[PDB]
Amino acid sequence: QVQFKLVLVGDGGTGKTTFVKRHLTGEFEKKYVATLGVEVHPLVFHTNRGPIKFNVWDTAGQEKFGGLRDGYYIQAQCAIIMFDVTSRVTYKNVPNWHRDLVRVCENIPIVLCGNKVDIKDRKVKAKSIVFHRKKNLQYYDISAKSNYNFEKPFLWLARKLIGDPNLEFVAMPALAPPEVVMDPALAAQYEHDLEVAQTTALPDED
Amino acid sequence: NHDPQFEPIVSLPEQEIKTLEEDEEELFKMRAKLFRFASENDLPEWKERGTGDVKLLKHKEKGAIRLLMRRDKTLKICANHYITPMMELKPNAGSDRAWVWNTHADFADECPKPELLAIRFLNAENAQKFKTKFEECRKEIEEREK
Amino acid sequence: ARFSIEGKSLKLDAITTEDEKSVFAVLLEDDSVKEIVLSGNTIGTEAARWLSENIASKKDLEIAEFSDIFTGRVKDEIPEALRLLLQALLKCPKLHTVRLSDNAFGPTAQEPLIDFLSKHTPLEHLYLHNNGLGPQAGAKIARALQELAVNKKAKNAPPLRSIICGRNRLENGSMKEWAKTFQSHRLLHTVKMVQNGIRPEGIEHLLLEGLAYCQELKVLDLQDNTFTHLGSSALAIALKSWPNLRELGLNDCLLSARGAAAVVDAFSKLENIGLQTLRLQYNEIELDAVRTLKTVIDEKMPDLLFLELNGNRFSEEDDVVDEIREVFSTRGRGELDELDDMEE
Ligand SMILES: Nc1nc2c(ncn2[C@@H]2O[C@H](COP(=O)(O)OP(=O)(O)NP(=O)(O)O)[C@@H](O)[C@H]2O)c(=O)[nH]1
Ligand SMILES: [Mg+2]
Repeated sequence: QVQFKLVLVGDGGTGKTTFVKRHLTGEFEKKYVATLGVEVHPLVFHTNRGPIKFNVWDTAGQEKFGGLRDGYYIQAQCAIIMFDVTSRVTYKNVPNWHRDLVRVCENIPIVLCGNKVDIKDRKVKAKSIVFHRKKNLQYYDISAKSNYNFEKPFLWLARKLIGDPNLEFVAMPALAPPEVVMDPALAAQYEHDLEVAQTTALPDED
Repeated sequence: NHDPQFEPIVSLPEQEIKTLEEDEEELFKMRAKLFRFASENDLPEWKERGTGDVKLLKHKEKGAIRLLMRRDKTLKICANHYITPMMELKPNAGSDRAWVWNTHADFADECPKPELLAIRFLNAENAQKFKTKFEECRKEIEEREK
Repeated sequence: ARFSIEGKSLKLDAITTEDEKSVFAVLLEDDSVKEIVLSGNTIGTEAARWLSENIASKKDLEIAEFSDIFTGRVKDEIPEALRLLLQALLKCPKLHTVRLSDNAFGPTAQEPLIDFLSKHTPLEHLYLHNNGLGPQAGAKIARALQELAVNKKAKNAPPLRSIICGRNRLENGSMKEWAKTFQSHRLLHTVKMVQNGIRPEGIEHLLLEGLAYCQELKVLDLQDNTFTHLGSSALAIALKSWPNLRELGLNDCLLSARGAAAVVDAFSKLENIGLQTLRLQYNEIELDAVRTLKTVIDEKMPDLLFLELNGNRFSEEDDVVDEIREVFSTRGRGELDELDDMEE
């Protein structure tokens, strides 16, 4: 069971947390609730070379770049720098995040993500992006909301770390579910909720 | 750049993973979007749980039948539970392509957890093809024990 | 009368040893301190508690720089510590300036904030920049500030002069409430609500229902939001309400070509323009509007010291560029920026 410490970095409100949430739940959180300090979230993926786990360190975007946030970087093995395609300021800050990073990690795989490509009024067009050329980074347009390219970052990183340009995600063992017997005092009050659900409409996004 | 180059951190042998779905069956398979329901939020809401192929499977060595769904691209499981006798598909308010049910133990996270799901299909005609198939699988299972 | 441990990168967990305490020696022997600066360090809860006791004694304190003091602190500590600190500040009668920027707050720490901002009548300059408030807490902060106006009036307190609140994703969601806040403080001089995800309907409301009532406004920066034609027309209608405007920052606002033309047209109708700095980068502004702006600046903006047009939709080589430079040259005062990134 292989493990990789990945540092998730970027300005506030860019989608770092919403991104991680989708990968470990499938949901799309629409409420912005700032992250304090750092929150470590484990994500595993099954590949043709076995299961690998990324311990993602979702960091806070309000903390100034500096030696005070070295603990997050120390012993990292990869990283993701995020910015919002609808905010030029957010983009102008990338160079600062990518620097604070290499200051302690040096040479490690890093992918730059332009999030929110689903929004119409785009400011930072894919053409403009060049930073990845000067800094040897991989770039990706993504949308935690539509899922556009949402799995590329983890896939690219895995290939660089593992060393297989053709590594790919696969199945996932589908173990057998638990028994499920009971019924006595357990029954009844169930249908109470089942209604509270067959009534609440579903977010028509399709 | 065109393609950054790095030295591998680890060396992992080629490997063959089992789906744990070989002693399978596969009565039904169809694209769809699944929904998880609220939680301890107190703000009853439908959170997306995954988009992909739902599948019904009966065991050959036994009679057990279950629902199994995996997300696109990532292939993570987003629903995996047995179909019990006391399980249906009550419709969801409006709509005509959505069913909602209960499960005392979903194992999508390889951790036993009660769940109140809901799955949508492209056409209301597909919702029926799934509903009909689900109904009979539930029937066969009801007969099963005794 | 000045205590500071700026940029010392201290990891302050408790402040109990003889050392540690020495660090704050000056803060202890001098009750005459007028300014306290804690930026560049990480304050834990216990240390916050020790500092609160010692900060409430500073009765002549005028400025408190508490920006960037919680890096590495989790939701387990920040709310507590913040409560202790702001509790001590309420006890300082001369504290007119407070900076709380660059601290991960969000809803999870809105309690202390809401409490403080609604009862500290001495306040005149507020810096709540880059705090991750969000539209929910942002609306609550806005309401807290409305309270402040009422409590200020009941104590003949000085007006609020500055509100620096950007990079908080206030979004469209909290603009009904913010508009109301600006209605409560019509003697504001500086307001900057930069990069908040506010969209057209948002900007439209904020302008016509909010800032438009602040007749004394001097500095206004709404950089990096989204105006488009809707917000642009709102800006055009509002300009005549700020007779003493000196700085107008609209960089990265996607004013749109038609919108920019409308704004330039607005400036054209104003009289006695004392504008000194005009920022219009990346707005899709086209050559035609730039032409008229040049002549409006020549005939009506005699105090203009800075202009910014980089990133727009016109050639760095066009004639107007030289004509503009000519105006500033002839005056011996003026300044255009480097047009090294024109769009299209
Ligand atoms: N439309 C759209 N909004 C998105 C997308 N992904 C994230 N968001 C929105 O962005 C907002 C903030 O996202 P969040 O993950 O909380 O930001 P963060 O990067 O974690 N910020 P912080 O450093 O303060 O913790 C939320 O309102 C979320 O719904 C996207 O692709 N498109
Ligand atoms: Mg976050």
